[PDB]
Amino acid sequence: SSTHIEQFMPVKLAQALANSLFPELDSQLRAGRHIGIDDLDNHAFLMDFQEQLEEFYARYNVELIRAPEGFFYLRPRSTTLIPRSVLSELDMMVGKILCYLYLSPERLANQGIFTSQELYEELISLADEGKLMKFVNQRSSGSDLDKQKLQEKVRTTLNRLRRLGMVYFLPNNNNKFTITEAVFRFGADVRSGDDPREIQLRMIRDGEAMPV
Amino acid sequence: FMPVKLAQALANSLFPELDSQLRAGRHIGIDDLDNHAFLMDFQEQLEEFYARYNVELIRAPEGFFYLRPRST
Amino acid sequence: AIRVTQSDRDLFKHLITEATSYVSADYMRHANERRTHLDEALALRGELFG
Amino acid sequence: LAYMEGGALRSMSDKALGALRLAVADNEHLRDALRLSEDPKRPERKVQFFIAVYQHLRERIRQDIIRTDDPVDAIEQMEIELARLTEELTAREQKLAI
Amino acid sequence: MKYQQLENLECGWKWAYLIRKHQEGEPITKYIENSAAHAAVDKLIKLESEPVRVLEWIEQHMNPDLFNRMKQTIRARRKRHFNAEHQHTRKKSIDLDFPVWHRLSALSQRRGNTLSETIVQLIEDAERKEKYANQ
Amino acid sequence: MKYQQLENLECGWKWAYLIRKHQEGEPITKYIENSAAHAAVDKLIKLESEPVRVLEWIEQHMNPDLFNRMKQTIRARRKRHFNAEHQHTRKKSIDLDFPVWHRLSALSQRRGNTLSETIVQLIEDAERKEKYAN
DNA sequence: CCACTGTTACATTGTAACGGCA
DNA sequence: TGCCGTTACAATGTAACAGTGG
DNA sequence: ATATATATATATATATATATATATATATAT
DNA sequence: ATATATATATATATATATATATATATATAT
Repeated sequence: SSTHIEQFMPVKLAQALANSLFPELDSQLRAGRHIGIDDLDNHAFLMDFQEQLEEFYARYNVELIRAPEGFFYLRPRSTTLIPRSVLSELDMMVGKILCYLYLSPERLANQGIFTSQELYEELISLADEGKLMKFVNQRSSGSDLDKQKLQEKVRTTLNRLRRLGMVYFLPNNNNKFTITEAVFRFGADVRSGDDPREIQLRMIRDGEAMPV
Repeated sequence: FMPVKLAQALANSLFPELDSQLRAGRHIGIDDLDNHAFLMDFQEQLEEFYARYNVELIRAPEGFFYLRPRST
Repeated sequence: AIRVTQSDRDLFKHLITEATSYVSADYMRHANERRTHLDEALALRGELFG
Repeated sequence: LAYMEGGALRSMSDKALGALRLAVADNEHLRDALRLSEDPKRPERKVQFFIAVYQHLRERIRQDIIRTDDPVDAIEQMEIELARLTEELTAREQKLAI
Repeated sequence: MKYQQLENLECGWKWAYLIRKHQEGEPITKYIENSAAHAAVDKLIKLESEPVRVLEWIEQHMNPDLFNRMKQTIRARRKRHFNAEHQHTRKKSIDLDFPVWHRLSALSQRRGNTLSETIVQLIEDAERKEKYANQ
Repeated sequence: MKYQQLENLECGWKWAYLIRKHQEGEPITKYIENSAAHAAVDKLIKLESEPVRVLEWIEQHMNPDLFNRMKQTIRARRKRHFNAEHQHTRKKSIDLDFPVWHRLSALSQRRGNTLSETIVQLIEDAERKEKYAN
């Protein structure tokens, strides 16, 4: 009959969109924030009405995607109604390193709580110090001023990732943080045991990762 | 539940583009005939929908619509 | 977790037992009447031939 | 059941259907299959519905360790898990009291 | 009693009959007031998955008119359901033109036997002619 | 064309048939999405008392696979409606036990006649046999 | 007696398959 | 071919008659 | 013929939720 | 190195719903 919700929208989708949690979750998602198991309320909300939200967001030409690790996010399409952006290469370095720390048992004593200094030390341990520094400044040759510049850049990238939900600052401390499973996306190019050059094409075709 | 007319307005195929442009701060005037008519018709419900975001859907005296963010 | 797992176990048990009870009974019935009808039919066939 | 006669089989099938009606009201397509299974001209329908029931409980498995997709097999693993959770609950309530 | 009465089946039949009658627009309820009738119908709807309570809903709100039609329809449905098992007990529905049916019914009422019996006698006379032609 | 078709009658027939099918659960519309199907069904429901627009509704939202069934149902409805005026043109429906029906259909298929023609011929032969004996 | 059951003879609506005809 | 009459069913609902046992 | 119990209306003030304004930390960019 | 933008937290005032206690008129036991 008329004046009846099923005329325009499914009942469960309307119930989900009328829930008190919908607005904060939608604003965060459109901002690019990933959702992990830690946000128990938001994660459960996404799980319960997961299908309604993928079909709703499809209207924006963006896929609400749940990675096998269990974290939801948004991937815009080429015809996205919501703009799209790509992380910096330094952001990739810090995200890969963050995934390593999530999987690294040596730092188990930290119990998941990490400081930016430790992250930088691990980054320089695994990466090429000076050749990575080259991107921070084209004229760097190990100068300690440029060293501090790279430290500051790493801190800034860490803050941006915090904005993306890959990392949480502690309820009182902004100098310490706890990693989230979302960081696993930084390894999507290696989660499959195949040739790297074919997986990169598969991902870029899927829209997962553009090149630089 | 949800208001019925609010569901009708949200379901309308014009809603995604208009919503994106509003959340981007764009002002919808009389020139955008379809969007302006849609907002005119469904203002009573979009005001509540965007007040759920602690934002105000304002129709200026000139007529154009826009979103004013609150402190929250 | 305990509540959810207990509910799941009870539901599985009840569904499985009731479905088996519902189906196997009629299956055995149909089998028994099939045997009986075959037995009945043989005698008619034998008499008819002569 | 081979010994009994048709009347008892019919009666117990009716009782099983009565239990099912309560046990199936939540589901829509499974309930519809149960309803269709009632036609006497097509006994095979019954079996189909039975399959559906399995085809239902297969998807209700929670995580990988309980993926003994044979539903009758998952019961033992689930009972083991209930017993385990009982011990953890005892420990946890002791901890909360202290 | 020739046909076994099954409670959980006849109850479902009765519930389906009531719902069908209501959706056809008939006043299954005994209430003339709109509100009580609507409430009783709503309760009956809730009773979908509990056929056992349908007998009680009948005893509380069923229209007094419907006892005869109810007891007729469920009886016929039971007979048909039990006869449908085997072909030789089934029934076949056919349509006859008015002149043909008039003659056949007059003949049957003359012989004092059912239509199937009259057809049996007729086809048997024809087959007797065929048999004596064959020998 | 033997029976003249009347729009205000056949359109009411079509509306009643579609409402019956929808109430029975049949998918009336071609829209898989539930929202569009419900909207079209509501349009139909509020469309009562209208031939010229129920026809258009059928043309625009009707399920492709139901066209033939609806057409033949309306054919049968028209024929029955026109034949139900006179007694001699009406049709009488009866139920025959399966063996009797099997034998009668065997005869009808053998002789190429219809059930009515076969029974008429047989009754005439029975009367002729009576006269032969009498 | 009275009630409940089994059975027959319809009606009512829907559907698939033939066959005629533009 | 696609419409249009026509047949032969299927499924369900009812009235009427005949039986049966309490 | 009386006084107490009831129902009604009213102001009091208690609490919640909202919305505003200011201070703070601090992360960016020239 | 510092101007500037942004997010968060707290205090403060508004507006509304609601429970409490009292005042007034009527009903009914004494």
